[PDB]
Amino acid sequence: PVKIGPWGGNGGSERDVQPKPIRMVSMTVSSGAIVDAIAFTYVGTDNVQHSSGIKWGGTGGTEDTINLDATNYVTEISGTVGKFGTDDIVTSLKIITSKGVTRTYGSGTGIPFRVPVLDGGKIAGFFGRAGAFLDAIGFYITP
Amino acid sequence: PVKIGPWGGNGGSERDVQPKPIRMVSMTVSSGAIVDAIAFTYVGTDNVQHSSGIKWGGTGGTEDTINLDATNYVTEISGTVGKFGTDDIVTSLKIITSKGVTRTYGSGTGIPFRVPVLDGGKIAGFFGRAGAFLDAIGFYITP
Ligand SMILES: CO[C@H]1O[C@H](CO)[C@@H](O)[C@H](O)[C@@H]1O
Ligand SMILES: CO[C@H]1O[C@H](CO)[C@@H](O)[C@H](O)[C@@H]1O
Ligand SMILES: CO[C@H]1O[C@H](CO)[C@@H](O)[C@H](O)[C@@H]1O
Ligand SMILES: CO[C@H]1O[C@H](CO)[C@@H](O)[C@H](O)[C@@H]1O
Repeated sequence: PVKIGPWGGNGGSERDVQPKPIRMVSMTVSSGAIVDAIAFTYVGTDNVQHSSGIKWGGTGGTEDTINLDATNYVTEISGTVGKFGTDDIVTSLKIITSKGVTRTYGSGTGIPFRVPVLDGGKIAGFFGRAGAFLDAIGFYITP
Repeated sequence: PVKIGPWGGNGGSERDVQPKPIRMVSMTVSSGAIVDAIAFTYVGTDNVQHSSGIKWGGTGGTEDTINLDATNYVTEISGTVGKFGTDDIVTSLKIITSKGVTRTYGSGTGIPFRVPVLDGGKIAGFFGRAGAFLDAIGFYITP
């Protein structure tokens, strides 16, 4: 995959997956006022299915899961980076799939970021930073 | 390549290349107060070298060319989208290469965008919108 990002603040602890993802199977976002945590399931470059492990971020918010397949894949993610308390974090995220559904996580504000993937490309997974919340998010993308 | 973006306003006319780029050979940005135009040279998916054609945007600004090769490639582009007159355009662009040189085009402000490419990935080319100026910029990226 291509690896781009992340978007967000410098706090929390680094997060990534080994091996790198080639296809995302599911993703789970934990959120409330802002984005608390993220987790996902993927097929790696080893052609095996993996978990990203325990979620990246705290125990706050509520979980929501998106299940992906050959015709239902993530084509756009956008969001905002702003304060929640003293830290710059991911204060909102919006996920758009190839079947035209939008999910929105968080209700926060700040500086917008947007990654529209065109021509059949798709988000294959995530990396970033997280502590109590999701400080920063980055993407693995396949054409 | 992966195709992502664009970042900018809805004005000007659509711009793209056929065939799609797999490797960027050079890029030329025209700029003054803001970004006036962009052009580049690339190797296509047809494994031939191509021009992007006449520049995308107006006759304003001054040209600056970056020449790329196997060890000197674009690893990050950032910029801002803001007003110049009545239109939202690309008011600044910053290009960073694998040899650690930064070029900055434009002196404008507005909403920032940033695409850091990690792990040896690189910008392979551009698409977007342009009229008198560079209304919007998007990127082709290879891992
Ligand atoms: C403000 O409190 C709410 O938002 C935070 C941040 O999203 C969550 O951790 C918490 O559980 C609540 O839902
Ligand atoms: C509450 O502090 C923790 O959480 C914030 C937000 O995630 C991080 O910035 C910080 O480094 C800690 O990990
Ligand atoms: C404000 O005028 C300057 O900036 C504009 C926009 O970049 C250019 O077109 C022009 O030639 C000048 O350099
Ligand atoms: C001056 O008007 C032209 O240039 C601006 C800026 O590029 C475009 O938005 C617009 O559509 C026209 O093409």
